[PDB]
Amino acid sequence: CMNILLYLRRQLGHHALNPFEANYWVPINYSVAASTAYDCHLYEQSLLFLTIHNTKTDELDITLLSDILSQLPCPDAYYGIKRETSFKNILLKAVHEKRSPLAISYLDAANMYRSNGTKMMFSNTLNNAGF
Amino acid sequence: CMNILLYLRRQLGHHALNPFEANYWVPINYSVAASTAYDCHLYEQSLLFLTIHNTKTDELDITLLSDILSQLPCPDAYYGIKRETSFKNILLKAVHEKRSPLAISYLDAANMYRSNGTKMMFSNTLNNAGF
Repeated sequence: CMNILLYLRRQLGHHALNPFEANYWVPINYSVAASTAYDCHLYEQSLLFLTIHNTKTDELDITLLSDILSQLPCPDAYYGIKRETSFKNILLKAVHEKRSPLAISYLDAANMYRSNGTKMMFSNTLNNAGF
Repeated sequence: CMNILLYLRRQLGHHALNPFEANYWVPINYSVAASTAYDCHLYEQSLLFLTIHNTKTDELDITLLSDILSQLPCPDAYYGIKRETSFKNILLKAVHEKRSPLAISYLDAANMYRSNGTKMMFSNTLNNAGF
C-alpha cells in the first residue's frame, strides 16, 4: 500500500497545480502512512512521509521522529531531535556514542547503585570499550 | 637494640673528627640494622639507618629501599625510586594514585584476562575510582 501510494505520488496527477498537491492528489494522511512505514522497518520511507506531513500541516510526531532517528541505519542519526536534557537522556547519548570521557560506565554505575534495558546497555558499553 | 644503637650514635664522641664517624663508634653494618628496623615497622628509623649506611658504604639495597618507600606514610612516596617500567610497574604505580586517566581499571582489566595481590589491588582500585 505504501509502494502504490508513493507510485501514484510520483506521477503527475491530473489538473494538479502543485507537485505536492499531486502528492495529495489522492487524499491521504501522511502521519498514519509514516507510522505504518516505521512499523514496516523501511525507515527512509517513514522519514519521507514525515516530510510530506510537515510540508503540509506541520504535524510531526516527536515520539515517532525520535524513534525513526534512533532505528535509522544512518550513522549521524538519533541526534535529529533534542530530548529534554536529563540524566537518562545523556546516558542514552553516551551509550550510543560510546565515549571514554564521561563514559557510560559511570552513568550505569550510578543507575545500579541508585537502583533506578539498562543492563544490556552497560554490558554493551563494557564489551565495546575493551574491558 | 635499635634504641641503644641510636642512643649511642647520638652521643658526642670524645676526640671524634666527625659526627658521622661518631655514629660508627660501635663497629656495625647499618644495612642489616635498617632491614631489621623495616621489619620492626619503624620506617623512618629504617630510612635513617639506610641513609647512614649509604653515606658510609654507598651500597644501598635497592630492593630494600623500594620495600621501605612502599609503606612510608608520606603521601609523596613511591616515586623516590623509579622501577624500570613493565606491565607490572605501570599497574602498581596507577593503583597508588587511584586515578581514572590512564585507567588503573583498564590495566587491571587487561591483566585479569592476560594473566600477566591483584585480587585486592583490583578491588581497591575500583573502590577508590568510585565505581
